[PDB]
Amino acid sequence: AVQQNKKSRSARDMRRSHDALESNALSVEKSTGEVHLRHHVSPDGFYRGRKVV
Amino acid sequence: IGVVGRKCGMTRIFTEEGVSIPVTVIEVEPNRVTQFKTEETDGYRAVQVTAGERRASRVTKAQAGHFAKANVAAGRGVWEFRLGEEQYAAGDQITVDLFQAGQMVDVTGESKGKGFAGTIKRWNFRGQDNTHGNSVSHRVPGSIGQCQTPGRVFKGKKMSGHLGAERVTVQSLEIVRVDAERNLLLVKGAVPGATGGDVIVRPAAKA
Amino acid sequence: KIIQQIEAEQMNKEIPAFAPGDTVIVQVKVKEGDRQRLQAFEGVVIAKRNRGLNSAFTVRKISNGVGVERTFQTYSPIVDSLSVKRRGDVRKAKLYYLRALSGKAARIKEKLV
Amino acid sequence: MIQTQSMLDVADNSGARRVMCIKVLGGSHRRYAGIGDIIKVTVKEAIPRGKVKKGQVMTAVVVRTKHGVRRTDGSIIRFDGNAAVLLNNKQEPIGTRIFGPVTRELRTEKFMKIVSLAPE
Amino acid sequence: MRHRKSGRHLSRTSAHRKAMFQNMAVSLFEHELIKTTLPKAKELRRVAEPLITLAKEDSVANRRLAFDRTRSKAAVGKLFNDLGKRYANRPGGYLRILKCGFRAGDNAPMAYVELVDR
RNA sequence: AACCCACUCCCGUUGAAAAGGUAGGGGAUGACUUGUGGAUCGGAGUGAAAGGCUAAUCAAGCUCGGAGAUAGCUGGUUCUC
RNA sequence: CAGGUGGUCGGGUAGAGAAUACCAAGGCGCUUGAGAGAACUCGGGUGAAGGAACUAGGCAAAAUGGCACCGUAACUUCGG
RNA sequence: CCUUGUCGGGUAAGUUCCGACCUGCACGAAUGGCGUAACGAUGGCGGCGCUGUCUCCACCCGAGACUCAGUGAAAUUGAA
RNA sequence: GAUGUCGGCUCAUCACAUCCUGGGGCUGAAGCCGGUCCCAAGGGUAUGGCUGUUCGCCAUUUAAAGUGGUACGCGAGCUGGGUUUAGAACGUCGUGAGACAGUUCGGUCCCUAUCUGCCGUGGACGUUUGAGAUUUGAGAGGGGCUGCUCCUAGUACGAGAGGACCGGAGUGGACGAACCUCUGGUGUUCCGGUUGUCACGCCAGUGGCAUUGCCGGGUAGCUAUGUUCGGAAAAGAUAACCGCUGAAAGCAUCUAAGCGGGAAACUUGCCUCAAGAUGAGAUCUCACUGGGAACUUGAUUCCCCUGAAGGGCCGUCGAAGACUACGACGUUGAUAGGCUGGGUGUGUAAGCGUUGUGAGGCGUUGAGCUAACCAGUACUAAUGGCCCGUGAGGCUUGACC
Ligand SMILES: [Mg+2]
Ligand SMILES: [Mg+2]
Ligand SMILES: [Mg+2]
Ligand SMILES: [Mg+2]
Ligand SMILES: [Mg+2]
Ligand SMILES: [Mg+2]
Ligand SMILES: [Mg+2]
Ligand SMILES: [Mg+2]
Ligand SMILES: [Mg+2]
Ligand SMILES: [Mg+2]
Ligand SMILES: [Mg+2]
Ligand SMILES: [Mg+2]
Ligand SMILES: [Mg+2]
Ligand SMILES: [Mg+2]
Ligand SMILES: [Mg+2]
Ligand SMILES: [Mg+2]
Ligand SMILES: [Mg+2]
Ligand SMILES: [Mg+2]
Ligand SMILES: [Mg+2]
Ligand SMILES: [Mg+2]
Ligand SMILES: [Mg+2]
Ligand SMILES: [Mg+2]
Ligand SMILES: [Mg+2]
Ligand SMILES: [Mg+2]
Ligand SMILES: [Mg+2]
Ligand SMILES: [Mg+2]
Ligand SMILES: [Mg+2]
Ligand SMILES: [Mg+2]
Repeated sequence: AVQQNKKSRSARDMRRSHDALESNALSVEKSTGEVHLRHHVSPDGFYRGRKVV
Repeated sequence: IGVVGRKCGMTRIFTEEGVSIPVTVIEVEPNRVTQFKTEETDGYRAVQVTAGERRASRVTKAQAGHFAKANVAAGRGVWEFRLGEEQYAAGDQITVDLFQAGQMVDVTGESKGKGFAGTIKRWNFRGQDNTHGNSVSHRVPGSIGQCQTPGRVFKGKKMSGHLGAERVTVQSLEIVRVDAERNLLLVKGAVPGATGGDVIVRPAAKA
Repeated sequence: KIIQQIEAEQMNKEIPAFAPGDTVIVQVKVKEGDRQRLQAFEGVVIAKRNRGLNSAFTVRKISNGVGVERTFQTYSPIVDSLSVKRRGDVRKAKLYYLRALSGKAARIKEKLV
Repeated sequence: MIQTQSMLDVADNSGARRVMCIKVLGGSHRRYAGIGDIIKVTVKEAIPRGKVKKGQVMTAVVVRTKHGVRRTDGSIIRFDGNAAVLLNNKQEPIGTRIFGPVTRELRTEKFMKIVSLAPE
Repeated sequence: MRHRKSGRHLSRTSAHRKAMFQNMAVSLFEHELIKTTLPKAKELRRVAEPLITLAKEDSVANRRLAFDRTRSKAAVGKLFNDLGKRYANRPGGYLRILKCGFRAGDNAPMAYVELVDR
């Protein structure tokens, strides 16, 4: 179906109040001091102080 | 009062006469008393009850101190039973000794949850046809309300969603056997919830 | 194991070793008229479960020109005796194909003696 | 037998050869009828000369069915083919002899005749 | 409803799902390291491990049974000769899964599957 | 079966498609099907005849002029005291 | 752009066959993917006991379907 | 039209179907009248088999739907 | 400048002028049965043949197969059987085009839900220092149905026929909830049979594709056709009704005062949610006890040091689940995967050796394989990491050394 009246700025912006981002699962490698996602192989290829690739 | 145990699957036992008695085996750890809520300090009267085997790393310091007033070293969960008149000390042990043969009981517990159920499954609605010209609608709900002057949909309308794990109680199930050695209760009938769950056993008031 | 352990107490030896395709005879208790008696039910076994206490077999009999198949519980005290009169090779677990064959076509072969 | 418009033969000598259920007696709307339950049948195919004519409304009791009868146990007697026994205006049988087996779950105070007359 | 049902469809039919793990194992037993998707790696450990366990007993019947499900001469040769003897005293756990970021084109959680000793 | 046609259910209806698709269906040596070229045109042609077809438009097309047709009928008609 | 577009070559194994099921030569992975595996829709597989009681109507679905032999009724324009 | 006219058959029950009655409002002989084998993607009934059509739906398999990343319309809309 | 018209299916909600069940008055009500009229809406209130039909007539039940409203409920939930646009035909009217609320065949039913409404499930903040856990119940939902047999008793009543009131015991139908112990279904992830064809250098053995190629079975899970349970008992106030004392009106009088009995209705009693019940309730326990400056003084603001109780992130997952949310576990370790012993399902695996010319049979022979089931085991994967959440909890009055 279609609408009978357009939604105003307040009504539109209220809907997208629950639309945010969060990925703060970072961790610092003990050896290389490289930032990486937790429980993930680091971009260089180290996981808990061990080269794997 | 009542007893908290675990559902552990159903079984069957045969008497000497020959009839088959479907049985639900309920494991009961010995239950410790955590509190005795007197009337003067709390209004109503009730007793807390707890099962065991929770690791020390999973209990908060507040709960550890709560289980320190009575030397319980308590475990998972805390349950409370309302009772008429019976004294209980801070540290006590509630076992299956209060039950006997017969002794119809009420068995509660979280039922097995269906993810998101339709109206045919949740409310036992009847479906439309399947061949006689029917359009895509084969299992969907039909009408909701009247045309012009309800002006809306009446609250409490039966619609689809979440045949859930909400608490439900089967009424007046008779106990077949009580084991004071293995700490088991044999209940004649079904028990809500899956095996390995949590179940509450209380004397039946409906009689 | 608690449910696997309760069943062991109800298990008491009542049956011999048998398999599908045998022609067993079963003695079943009859409680009628305030007098207990046995009754002979002879047929051909067509199914078997081996769950433990939840074990059951199905035996097919042709009585008065009418077929009849009776499912029996293995460890019930109603099933008193179980004797094997014939055993033959069928190389299959469930002989449900015999529900259609009646006479000479429904003969159990004999490779096993 | 177990539903309206359910063809079944009869277990009787003076009856027809095939009858059809038309009403399951009992409560408001009984969907099913087991062994030992009264039904209302219509004669669909009669023997060349018996006692019940073709196309007659009679009352019958179900004695066999492929669904089987369930006792207070995990054991069920399951036949292969349905059957019924006709009844008069009163609930006694019409014929004399009964063909095929019957079940001992049926015998009540009111059905001591057909159970005695049938070879089980 | 999925209550205690094991195995994930991955939006593939049964034959594609079988043939995909059959071709993932045969590739894993050539390179000993694969950059694959995490859900595909969580199911690959239920296919390669039975083959590695089967490889610990050399026999004509065992080699034929292995070939029947990982059909490749090179993989059967790699088994029974290098694998199954290296892991002759390791009870289970023949490979590990290490999550590795996300995919570039899509966002698919990738994971490295690596044999435990290499 | 190719080929032609389109009897039935479902899907699709903002579709992959301004008339289709998966299943089933009728003719399939003939009053057949089809490639190339040509003839019949607007109160005029063709029509195993439906008022069907005549470039997605048909109880008489498309385009340009009479023409800004005519409308006793709708709608609209803008600064102040 | 699941549509329309005239004509030639057109292999192997089974099969009467240019049908149908697999392959050779040759060409393709159909220009968004990865997850989980609720309702509901679409295209399908199986079904305890009944067997059209559903419905405006056996609509849809289910079942038969091949080669050899035997045998085949009312009627008939004497072909069927 | 009165009309589900009256009788019979089929079914337990038949405004539908088939065979008769003649009181044919308003049949009728080349706008053809009665019959007719074979032919019908034709209309209306009845029978065998068959079955999820239906009692009453239950499970399972793929494409949707739901979550993540990219691209990204629609009709409607006096203001909320 | 459009409110889609009759029937059918799905889904219901409301009135009582009530069809059954419930409590009563009168009766030309002996009993069993009935007729009529008050109170009562708590729950129920049928399957078919015909017809497009609602309606109606039929055969068979049931305790009963209620009357109406709700656009003669319900097409942005489904059909298009009826009326019904275009084609065709019968009868009648009209010379004719054509017409008939006279008949018969055929005939496209669109929308991805923005805002009210409803079924579910989450995020933010508040409840006055902050957390973990349990909870009273303001209030709202769920349920309420009923037949048939036996004892009282063949007693009362009735010439006889015929036959209870009240009370007690048993097991049935419809409905609802829960669960796989059983009986089945499914179980394209387990084991076998086999047709066509391709392939592994060939024999054997095996694997693709042919709807899972076609099937025979089947673990867990799910499921009903299976297993169990429920409708109450009891208390209070009452409707109709039955009254006791009692005058007004020396009698009488159920009422004016007063005192009772009183039915599925009402309120408790049985089950679930329920302090966003901004009136935000209540018990147990745990955590924080350092300074400096400006400006104003519940004193406010800022700088440093501190970050506890716990929560979140993340990971292994769940009989929890659309996303969430909820439950368990992260080496203080059995949360998931694997491995070893079991159980189940399937059915004598492959290969060795003999009989036969050969298919085939035989020690090989309960062997082999065996998803989701149980027990054990750190072999693998869950990192002695990061972010939130602070530093003693404002002011008045009374008791209180
Ligand atoms: Mg669940
Ligand atoms: Mg459909
Ligand atoms: Mg509407
Ligand atoms: Mg209003
Ligand atoms: Mg035979
Ligand atoms: Mg396939
Ligand atoms: Mg062409
Ligand atoms: Mg064709
Ligand atoms: Mg045109
Ligand atoms: Mg103009
Ligand atoms: Mg002019
Ligand atoms: Mg060819
Ligand atoms: Mg079936
Ligand atoms: Mg069947
Ligand atoms: Mg019908
Ligand atoms: Mg009907
Ligand atoms: Mg059809
Ligand atoms: Mg003519
Ligand atoms: Mg308008
Ligand atoms: Mg009234
Ligand atoms: Mg009440
Ligand atoms: Mg209406
Ligand atoms: Mg529609
Ligand atoms: Mg016309
Ligand atoms: Mg070979
Ligand atoms: Mg291929
Ligand atoms: Mg509070
Ligand atoms: Mg801490």
